[PDB]
Amino acid sequence: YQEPTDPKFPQQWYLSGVTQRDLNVKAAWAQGYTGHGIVVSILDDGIEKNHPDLAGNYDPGASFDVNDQDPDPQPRYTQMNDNRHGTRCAGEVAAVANNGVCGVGVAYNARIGGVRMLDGEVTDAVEARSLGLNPNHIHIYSASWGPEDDGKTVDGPARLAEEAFFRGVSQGRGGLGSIFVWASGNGGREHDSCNCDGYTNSIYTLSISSATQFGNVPWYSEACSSTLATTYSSGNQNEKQIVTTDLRQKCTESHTGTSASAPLAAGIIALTLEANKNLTWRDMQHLVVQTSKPAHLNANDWATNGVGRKVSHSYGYGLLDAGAMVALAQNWTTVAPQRKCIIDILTEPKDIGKRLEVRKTVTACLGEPNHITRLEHAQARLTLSYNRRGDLAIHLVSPMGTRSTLLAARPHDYSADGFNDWAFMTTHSWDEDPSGEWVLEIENTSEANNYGTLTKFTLVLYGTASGSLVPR
Ligand SMILES: C/C(=N\NC(N)=[NH2+])c1cc(N)cc(/C(C)=N/NC(N)=[NH2+])c1
Ligand SMILES: *[C@@H]1O[C@H](CO)[C@@H](O)[C@H](O)[C@H]1NC(C)=O
Ligand SMILES: [Ca+2]
Ligand SMILES: [Ca+2]
Ligand SMILES: [Ca+2]
Ligand SMILES: [Cl-]
Ligand code: NA
Ligand code: NA
Ligand code: NA
Ligand code: NA
Repeated sequence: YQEPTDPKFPQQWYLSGVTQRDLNVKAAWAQGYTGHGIVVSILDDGIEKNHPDLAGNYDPGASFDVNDQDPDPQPRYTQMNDNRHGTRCAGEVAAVANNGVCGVGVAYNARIGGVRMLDGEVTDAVEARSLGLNPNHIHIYSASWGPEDDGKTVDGPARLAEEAFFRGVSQGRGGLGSIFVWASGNGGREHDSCNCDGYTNSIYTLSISSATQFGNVPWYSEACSSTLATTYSSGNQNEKQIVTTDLRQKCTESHTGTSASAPLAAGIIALTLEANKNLTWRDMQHLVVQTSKPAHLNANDWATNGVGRKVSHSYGYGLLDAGAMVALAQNWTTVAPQRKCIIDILTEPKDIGKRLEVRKTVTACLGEPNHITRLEHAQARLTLSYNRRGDLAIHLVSPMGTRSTLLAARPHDYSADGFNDWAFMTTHSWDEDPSGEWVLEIENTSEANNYGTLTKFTLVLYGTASGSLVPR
């Protein structure tokens, strides 16, 4: 194997780096994995299918125009070049290699399509028809859209889009499950907290945050417990950015934000799926948990969980490591079927006031077919009233002592509407035994005399009862 000769490949520091601050993609390429046979689709504003660095890998079967209801996802050209984003994301995954044009994709022999679905009124039906496009042909979907990143919205998929997620992971990809790769948000400046985004907060999406070139948390990042891992993206003006295909058959060195991180992850997942085409949607999340790397990512909240893995709310389990992903995939044993243990916690409503703590010792469905000794995702599904939602901070502590932030204070969230069975999700107790005492903390972070009531707390545990590794 010879590394790409493309003119901008040297500028793709997050791939071609020689200084341990990269995604370790060359190591996967050298193992023989480049994305051959894998199909990725970018759900965004369209794809310039005739781009000189995309045409060779373009797949009409991975593509559709939901906004105009036709097969052709070509972007709408405007003098502001508004509809360039999907083309930029597509090139991150699968720009052609060794062709004298721009740089390369992470999975530069994968097939790449795009769904034109953001350039219009984005309804529940539009989202559902995009997520559910050709699910026995497309393996991996990449998306970075969702509710406004204003730091005051709580919203997620409505009914059709949620049904698309459950159909995708259940029957998609021959029953192995569609892999939905998602950006965790861009609301950092607004102090947004990304479990309030039901798309990234879903267990069915493999959620990705960003790190800057120097290993820091970028200005736009949102912290939350639902994030799984990290890829490099943009930062300050001394830090390099993402280099990829641009609208009008050009090449950009200034692709930015968490929306540039999700496509890089989708490309790494494509290499991993080439290494083992039988991986399920849950297998893929397990591989990410086991192989991602905290080293040299700076955050003040790195904490060791119950099985010895370091986790951060900014970074999840750390930076994706493509070489490690493809190596571990090859002989991976399929995880056992997913169990779900439902524990209704409260016997009476609880006044929140200044601070509320709810402690409950659980057996995690001991003696039942849904007995879980090996956690994957956990949710605290909360229904509560409060007079100013953004003054609340919410934490959940597992029996092993792992403190997951379910909600950080959001200064712009003045809503009086509370949470209506909102399923705050954490990945930070993955592989822990969930038997024992769980603790829910709700606190008023302001000096104001705020008031409200917690009326429902359902602890929902997902996972299995076999196959644990020795703790890290
Ligand atoms: C709000 C949002 N993401 N929010 C989130 N991820 N929580 C987002 C992200 C990106 N990349 C595009 C659009 C567009 C062009 N939306 N265009 C439309 N709705 N017509 C919205
Ligand atoms: C895929 O995994 C399932 C479950 O372990 C197994 O039954 C099946 O034989 C595997 N298929 C291939 C082609 O490896
Ligand atoms: Ca069209
Ligand atoms: Ca190229
Ligand atoms: Ca957000
Ligand atoms: Cl479920
Ligand atoms: Na909506
Ligand atoms: Na919605
Ligand atoms: Na997710
Ligand atoms: Na710990």
